[PDB]
Amino acid sequence: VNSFSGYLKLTDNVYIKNADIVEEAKKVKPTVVVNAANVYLKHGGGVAGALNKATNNAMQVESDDYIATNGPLKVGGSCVLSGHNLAKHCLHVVGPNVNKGEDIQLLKSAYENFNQHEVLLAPLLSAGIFGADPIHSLRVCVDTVRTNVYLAVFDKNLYDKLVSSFL
Ligand SMILES: Cc1oc(CNc2ncnc3[nH]c4ccccc4c23)cc1C(=O)O
Repeated sequence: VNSFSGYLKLTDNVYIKNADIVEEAKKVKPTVVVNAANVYLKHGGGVAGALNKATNNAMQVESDDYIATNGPLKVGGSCVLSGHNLAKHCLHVVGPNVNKGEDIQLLKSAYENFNQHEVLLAPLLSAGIFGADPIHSLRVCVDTVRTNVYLAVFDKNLYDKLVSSFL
């Protein structure tokens, strides 16, 4: 039993809710919240900008030190950093950004990072400002992630479409 509430069960291991991931993290304080990161960990907008704003920019400060030491992530890759006031840990995962021309096949590799964590609160990778089709992202999630994932979808309209079209 875990503390996630109000989710619709899609499969054995994937759950979904219309929610603001920032508010959801603040309430649940999950072990892992996933950030929709870019390779530079520049958390300017979308999910990343909202998560970082909720940490009062501490996420960005920590991220800048990470990049200065380690260099950029790979598209499809990830790193574990602090969850600050939102979670124990933040798993920064880089999905392909269609608005940069990145290969959508890398979306499966991005979701594979979730399998290193037993339970996660996460957004749909490559959705929103990353330009992928969220219905496709949900399908890849279900077909790739084997650990327990609680998906927060900010937009109510999109949430209803994702549920209604789910196979
Ligand atoms: C996970 C997510 O993606 C988005 C923005 N992209 C889209 N939004 C609604 N319909 C959409 N059709 C599409 C067809 C092709 C590409 C993108 C969209 C798309 C907002 C959210 C959210 O979490 O609220």
